[PDB]
Amino acid sequence: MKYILVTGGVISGIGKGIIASSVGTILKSCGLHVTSIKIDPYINIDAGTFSPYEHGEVFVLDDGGEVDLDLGNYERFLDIRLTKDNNLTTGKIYQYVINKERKGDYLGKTVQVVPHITDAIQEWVMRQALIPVDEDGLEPQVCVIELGGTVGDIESMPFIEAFRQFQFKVKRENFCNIHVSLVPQPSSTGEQKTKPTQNSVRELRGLGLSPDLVVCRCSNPLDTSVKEKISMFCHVEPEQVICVHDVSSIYRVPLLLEEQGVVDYFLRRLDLPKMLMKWKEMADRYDRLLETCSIALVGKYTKFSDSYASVIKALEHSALAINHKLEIKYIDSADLEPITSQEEPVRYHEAWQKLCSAHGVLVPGGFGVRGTEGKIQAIAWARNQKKPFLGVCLGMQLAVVEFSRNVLGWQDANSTEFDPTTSHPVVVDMPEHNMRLGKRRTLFQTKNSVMRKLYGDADYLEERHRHRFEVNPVWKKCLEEQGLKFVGQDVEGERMEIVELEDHPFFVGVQYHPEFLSRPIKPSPPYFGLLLASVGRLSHYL
Amino acid sequence: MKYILVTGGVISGIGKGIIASSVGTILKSCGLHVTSIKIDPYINIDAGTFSPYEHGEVFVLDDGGEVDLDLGNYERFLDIRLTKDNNLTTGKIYQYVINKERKGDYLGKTVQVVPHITDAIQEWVMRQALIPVDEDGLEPQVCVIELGGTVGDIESMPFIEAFRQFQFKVKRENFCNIHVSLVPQPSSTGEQKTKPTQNSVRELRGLGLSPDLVVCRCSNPLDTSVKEKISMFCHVEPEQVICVHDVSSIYRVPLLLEEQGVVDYFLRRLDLPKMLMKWKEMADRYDRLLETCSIALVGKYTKFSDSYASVIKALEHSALAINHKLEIKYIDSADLEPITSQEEPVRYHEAWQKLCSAHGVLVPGGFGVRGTEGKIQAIAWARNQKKPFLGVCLGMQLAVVEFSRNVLGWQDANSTEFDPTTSHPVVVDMPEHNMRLGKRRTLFQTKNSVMRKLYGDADYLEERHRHRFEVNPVWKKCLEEQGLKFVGQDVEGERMEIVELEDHPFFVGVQYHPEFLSRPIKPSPPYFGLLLASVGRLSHYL
Amino acid sequence: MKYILVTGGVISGIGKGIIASSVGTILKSCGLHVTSIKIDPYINIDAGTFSPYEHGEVFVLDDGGEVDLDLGNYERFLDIRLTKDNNLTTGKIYQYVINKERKGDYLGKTVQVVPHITDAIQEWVMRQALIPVDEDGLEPQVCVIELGGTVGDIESMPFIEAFRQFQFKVKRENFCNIHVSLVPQPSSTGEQKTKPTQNSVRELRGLGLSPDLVVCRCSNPLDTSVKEKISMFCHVEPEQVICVHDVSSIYRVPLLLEEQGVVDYFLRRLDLPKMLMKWKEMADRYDRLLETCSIALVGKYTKFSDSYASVIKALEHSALAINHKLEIKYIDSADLEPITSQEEPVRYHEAWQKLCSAHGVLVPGGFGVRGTEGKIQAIAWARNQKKPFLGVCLGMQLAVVEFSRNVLGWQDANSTEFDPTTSHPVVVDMPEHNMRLGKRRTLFQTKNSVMRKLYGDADYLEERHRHRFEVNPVWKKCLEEQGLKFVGQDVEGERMEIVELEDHPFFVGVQYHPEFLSRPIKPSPPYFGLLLASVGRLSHYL
Ligand SMILES: Nc1ncnc2c1ncn2[C@@H]1O[C@H](COP(=O)(O)OP(=O)(O)NP(=O)(O)O)[C@@H](O)[C@H]1O
Ligand SMILES: Nc1ncnc2c1ncn2[C@@H]1O[C@H](COP(=O)(O)OP(=O)(O)NP(=O)(O)O)[C@@H](O)[C@H]1O
Ligand SMILES: Nc1ncnc2c1ncn2[C@@H]1O[C@H](COP(=O)(O)OP(=O)(O)NP(=O)(O)O)[C@@H](O)[C@H]1O
Ligand SMILES: O=c1ccn([C@@H]2O[C@H](COP(=O)(O)OP(=O)(O)OP(=O)(O)O)[C@@H](O)[C@H]2O)c(=O)[nH]1
Ligand SMILES: O=c1ccn([C@@H]2O[C@H](COP(=O)(O)OP(=O)(O)OP(=O)(O)O)[C@@H](O)[C@H]2O)c(=O)[nH]1
Ligand SMILES: O=c1ccn([C@@H]2O[C@H](COP(=O)(O)OP(=O)(O)OP(=O)(O)O)[C@@H](O)[C@H]2O)c(=O)[nH]1
Ligand SMILES: NC(=O)CC[C@H](N)C(=O)O
Ligand SMILES: NC(=O)CC[C@H](N)C(=O)O
Ligand SMILES: NC(=O)CC[C@H](N)C(=O)O
Ligand SMILES: [Mg+2]
Ligand SMILES: [Mg+2]
Ligand SMILES: [Mg+2]
Repeated sequence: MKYILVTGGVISGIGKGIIASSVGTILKSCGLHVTSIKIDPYINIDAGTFSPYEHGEVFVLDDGGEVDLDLGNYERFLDIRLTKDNNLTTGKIYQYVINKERKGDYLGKTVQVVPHITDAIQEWVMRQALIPVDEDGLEPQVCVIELGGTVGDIESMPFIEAFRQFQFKVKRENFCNIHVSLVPQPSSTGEQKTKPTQNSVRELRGLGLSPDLVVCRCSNPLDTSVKEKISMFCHVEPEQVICVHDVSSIYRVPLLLEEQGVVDYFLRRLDLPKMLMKWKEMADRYDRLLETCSIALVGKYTKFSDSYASVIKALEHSALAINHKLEIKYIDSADLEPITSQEEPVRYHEAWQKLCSAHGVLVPGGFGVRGTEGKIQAIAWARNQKKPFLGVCLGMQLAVVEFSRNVLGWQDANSTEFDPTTSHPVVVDMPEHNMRLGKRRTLFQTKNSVMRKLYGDADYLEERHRHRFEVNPVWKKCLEEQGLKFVGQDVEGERMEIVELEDHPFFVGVQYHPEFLSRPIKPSPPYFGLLLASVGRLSHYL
Repeated sequence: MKYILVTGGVISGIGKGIIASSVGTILKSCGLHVTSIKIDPYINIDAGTFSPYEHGEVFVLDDGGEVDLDLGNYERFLDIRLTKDNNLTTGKIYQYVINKERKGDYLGKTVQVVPHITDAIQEWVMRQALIPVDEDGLEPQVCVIELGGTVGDIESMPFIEAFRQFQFKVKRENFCNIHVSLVPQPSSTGEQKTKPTQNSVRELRGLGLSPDLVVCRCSNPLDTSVKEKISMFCHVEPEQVICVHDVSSIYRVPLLLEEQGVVDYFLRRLDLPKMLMKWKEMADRYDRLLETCSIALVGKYTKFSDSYASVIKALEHSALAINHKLEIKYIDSADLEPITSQEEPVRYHEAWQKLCSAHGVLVPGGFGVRGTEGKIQAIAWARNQKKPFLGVCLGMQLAVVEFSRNVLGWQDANSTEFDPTTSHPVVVDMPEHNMRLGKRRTLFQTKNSVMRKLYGDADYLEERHRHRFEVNPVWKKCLEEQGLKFVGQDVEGERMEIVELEDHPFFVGVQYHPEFLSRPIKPSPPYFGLLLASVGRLSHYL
Repeated sequence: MKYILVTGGVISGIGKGIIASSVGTILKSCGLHVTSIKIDPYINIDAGTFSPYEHGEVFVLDDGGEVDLDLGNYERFLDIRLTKDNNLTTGKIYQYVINKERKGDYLGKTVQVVPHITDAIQEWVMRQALIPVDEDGLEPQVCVIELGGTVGDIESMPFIEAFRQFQFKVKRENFCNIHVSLVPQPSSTGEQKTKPTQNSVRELRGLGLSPDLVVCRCSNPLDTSVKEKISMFCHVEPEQVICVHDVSSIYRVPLLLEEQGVVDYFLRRLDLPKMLMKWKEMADRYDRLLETCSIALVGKYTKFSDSYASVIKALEHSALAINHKLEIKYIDSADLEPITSQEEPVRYHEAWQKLCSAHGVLVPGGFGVRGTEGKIQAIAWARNQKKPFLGVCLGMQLAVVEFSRNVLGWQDANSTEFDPTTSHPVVVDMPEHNMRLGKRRTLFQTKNSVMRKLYGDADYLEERHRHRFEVNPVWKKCLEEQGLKFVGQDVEGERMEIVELEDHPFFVGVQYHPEFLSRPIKPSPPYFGLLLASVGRLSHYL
């Protein structure tokens, strides 16, 4: 096995997960099988409890692991299928060591941070680094470990101490460490200041790791004097300091690391034996593209961009496949609510100006009441104005509620997530009996859905879910005698998984999250359908 | 005595010297007498060896101390007269303790970093904090100590350990600590990231100082969530975290600290008993000003703004006194050289486009050959085109060389600093016999100089010098029978200190550095003369 | 060059200077030329100011360097001749870097702890490691650097940081690090506790040095479980942990390191190509010896054993050469004073019981009044009772005072060090005109001195001095017409360097310090003379 540890220097949210992914695409381009581990020093067992404002959206794996969005950056770049335990946490590690102590497996000896926690971290890294994550059952050859947080955080020190031991448990050709650090450049002075990178390398060295690369993150490229100053004080050779400046899209980061020479580094550093050309082409297309498309994103969590991270990537993959610039008009759905118009009318009219000037609309997934009435407002707009619509998870449920309120005329209709008093309870709590969570098979129930044609006319699809709630089979017929067709359903037909509306340019609900299976050269079919429909090309594609 | 220690967090060049000066103006505005110490953790005894690219320009004190430019920020804001030993260094401290050990004053005991170096730091701070630096012989009441560098630099630790002891040598009402730290905000995310400030406060706490204020330096104001996060992790009350965002001029920093409430803090923190209005007025005038003046700065050291720091402040004081915006056209003097035109013609024509479009020209001081021929080129332009001219130190010497080459016609004429082969050696090496260094008295030798009128028609002036070279008294008469009048000279008349040219709008050489005595409401008369002349108002002022 | 850095772990005064010397004898036994450097992190330039209670006695080198007593441990074991600069201090380093900055040799750049102090430490170590210190002008092959103090002392960190850089400035075969640490064993528990060694290795690793040997200092040998626990937590192989338990004499430490296997370590660790047998023989003789001799040591500084360290070694070398156990009766000379008898009579009678039961007496060197009258009391005893006497430096001066007071009858006679009012000023302040300090040549002025016979009947000897005071040539004749013969004098005959008394078994004064040239198989002739005389064998030897 080869192991690459990517450590964070001065801040988190620095791009360290794009460096870890870019290194994984460079090694993938050398023909190697690549896997990844995200270490999150937090004490949570999984991401499944998080409010989307903490660390961005919750990504879902094939096995139903609710994980950090960095597991989505690895899957997008490497086109792998990670498992629950490729996210490693101090919660998962202390729970594992604690259960192993209660079972008596430490043979009546005292269990400690060193050795016993740091041994469990090294066991876990080796155990996961051997699991096949490519499309073939081939063992990985290199494992990129990204350590979340920054060095010298108290939560991080068990992992830095575990990798301090690991770099001698394995021969030097098998372990390498990249340190990703900030080089700030304040407006008052215009010097790029290297001191925080010097202190960060000195902390990493003081915890017993020598960085094999220093990756300086800065807004614009290093001056040679600043790159030589880093070399003097960080005790690293001039070709061994990399700058990753702000690029036009993340597809230029593998190519920026290739210009800075890391491929010619890892081949001599790790005793190793064309595909960067597709990242080159994609990046050069993205820079060349010149006419816009615009999607309204009718978000609940609209405070931060990272709260819709895989959705924004699925819209960008689809826009690059249809050769358009993408303008995501971010709308806080609470501003579409008619209660906002009574007291915050400048927010109400800004949201509606954005929603009306959009070429198509996306109602993404979510949980709990806040913003729901604005999502229903935007679906009603999309029906009546005939604007192309994608409803994801919550957006399918709220399309069934909207069609109940304003097509069947059931003005009291709601999901029983949001109002459990409701008569006409058209969406219902419906758990698993083994939450419809992780990968499941959907079967098509028709030949002639536009979604069946976008999915390439196989009789099934396999897709990933979060939800707890479903379309009620007592009210299914009352929706089907009118304009909604539940084109996709589960293997037993108890659950509605895809809905399509009659006599609308494109209006689809999906119960799963298509964005998790979007890949840079292969957009998820629903997001491609919305992009095609909003530029008018969905009729030509069929 | 009261003591305020200002510490730097994440980078140096953060504005920590403007915070230390602003705190000094707030305490000055509470009617207190204020003094300052700059601690430089470097091993240099003084700034007198530095190339101006290291830590900016060399400031000169009344006593001839060559010191850091922060001693100039204190003098500009507090209008004090600091001494050589208000700059404290590890060089000065280890030399002091080493001489004290060789003299036997440590009584045959072993001398150590603790106690003996840390005791000498506390002795020195107390000794200097009692020296009168105001215009009256009044003892200071508060001493602002600024610690240069950042916390957790190996050079800084003797001083952090000395102040850890000091905060218990004096009662709590007498000692207070401000920590100035960076809060970066990367373009990729737009979160203000507080982690480096948390780590910096945790380092300062770990070295045994609790910050009484945390001053967050950021490009734009803190969100309340980010200010509350700093409070949680830095263990500091919400009103005790200050943001100092990027302001339009440094005159808004005392007022920004007043809005953020530090005056209402120090009055309760330090057991203490109108003038911010003049900083308010100056800042509001500077924002209102609307028509430009432009000075060409014919610099040697033009790579960095901080290399002409007191000169830029003297031009800004003069421009605010004549009510104009100032556009300093920074010219690297080497680009005016006719050798540049042979191989770098785009640099040559850019420099000459800047020099010709300037309303007046400043040739500032310096040392050694490089760029000298471009300074002579610009003085020749200023004579022939009749553009207003100020020559400072080197610029007076090169005005006497220029007038020799192109008015007397002595084409071989040079300073013997630059060419010791020279016939007609019009500028000569001439040391002191006690370098004409520090404050000295100049006497006027005439009634009717425009410089005597700008200096308010006293028969003498007292000004500060760096130089080693002077105008040769063997060639003085040959210049005086033509257009140069040496209007100002030393008490014995051996040295030429001011020169004025006949039949030119304003063309003056000064041998001293006027910029060191510029104060925000009182510009130095030569820089005011250049500003008045270049906008045409010097004729009206007389 | 090869370099061995010996670092101290938990306490100083651990035996780290005997490990550094023992490693030097092992490499000497492999036929290598060996040199040593003592680094003292203290700020003193030299040991010449120290009260003998700080760090023990002041050792004098051939060149007149007043240095630490570890430079004497190296000279005794390696039989080398070290120079002033083989003692390196933060005083000497900061003075060297400070003078180099004032001379401008750092080219107008800022001087720092890193690089400039840490570079000067590496320059100095390389510069001194090449100086010949053996009897031939042969370049050293290995340099043992001992770092005084303990790791993680604030004074030590410049040197740990300099050796962190040095271990990569030179190839791995050329640099090796030994860490000497305490393993305490408290009476309440009887576990040998390894935690302070784990923390000390973790501090040394955290400062960036990996210990190539861990030398555990404990009262009795490590249990194998305790040696294996050190290996687990200190990350060091079981054969790479050494115990140096308390031995019967220091001659067993090279042999204890040989049993523990360090010779078979350095030969593979440092790429290297019988004499331990003489240390084996000496140690086995010392254990076998069975009948005593006893010397009264009439000390001023008698509070601590280390205050007479080279004197105790010179007495032990002489006792091992005459095949006796040595019982040094340590007497505080102030207790022999007749003023003590008036108020502390149990101290007075204990001191006199010790002095009378001694077989011979040594009055060692010193400075200043306190204890002088007790040294005169013991010399008067030694004359009148005919007990063998050695007076060293101060003891020669006080023999000339004693013979004045009680043989010439000049009851007011004193040294002018102690009473400058004195009539008959028989000892006088007499500086050098180039202090008679370092090595000087003494010439014999006679054929038939017992000291000339003990020195092997060469017409000169070369010996090392501290003193400022001498026997007065105005009173020389008045002493020579009676029983004192000044048998040894300087090259010009102005100074008395050796004195012998007529009709006494052995009564000699020496003005130099013979103890500094004592070597384990070659005692200094005066100390051998005292040992021979006190067991009666000096008559047989002649
Ligand atoms: N070179 C770059 N230029 C511009 N944007 C970038 C660059 N690299 C990464 N980004 C974006 O910057 C943001 C931060 O990247 P990310 O990789 O998520 O940070 P991280 O440090 O890895 N966070 P954490 O998971 O909290 O430890 C992401 O939205 C990236 O897509
Ligand atoms: N709030 C502010 N907004 C914009 N510019 C500022 C602000 N405060 C200070 N500056 C300017 O920022 C630069 C850095 O200030 P300075 O006070 O010299 O940094 P410093 O940390 O004090 N440097 P050092 O002396 O090297 O320890 C100076 O040119 C200031 O004039
Ligand atoms: N193995 C041992 N057993 C018994 N005594 C010893 C042993 N090793 C050394 N000693 C003695 O212990 C004392 C301490 O040794 P020394 O080598 O002077 O300590 P150090 O740590 O080297 N001191 P410093 O010079 O202050 O950094 C000396 O008197 C040695 O002679
Ligand atoms: O990718 C990850 C994963 C997990 N974590 C975990 O979250 C903890 C907090 O790491 P943060 O990056 O959030 O630092 P902060 O909140 O203290 O300051 P900000 O810059 O964010 O304002 C980390 O110490 C780590 O345990 C991350 O930080 N990043
Ligand atoms: O105001 C001062 C005075 C002195 N110094 C002294 O200069 C040393 C270097 O402090 P720097 O601020 O120059 O840090 P750096 O050069 O290592 O990295 P950059 O951000 O500058 O690229 C400090 O450790 C301190 O000893 C300052 O830094 N600032
Ligand atoms: O051999 C030497 C030489 C010099 N020094 C210098 O003396 C300083 C003090 O080192 P000490 O060993 O004396 O420690 P301490 O006095 O603080 O506590 P004790 O165990 O001695 O009671 C050290 O930090 C170092 O600078 C030594 O300690 N040992
Ligand atoms: N992730 C989602 O959007 C789930 C949709 C709905 N709240 C549910 O929880 O069942
Ligand atoms: N500071 C200066 O400009 C000095 C001018 C000239 N070089 C001199 O040194 O004398
Ligand atoms: N070291 C000594 O004993 C010196 C002896 C005498 N005090 C002198 O100083 O001259
Ligand atoms: Mg990340
Ligand atoms: Mg400053
Ligand atoms: Mg020692």
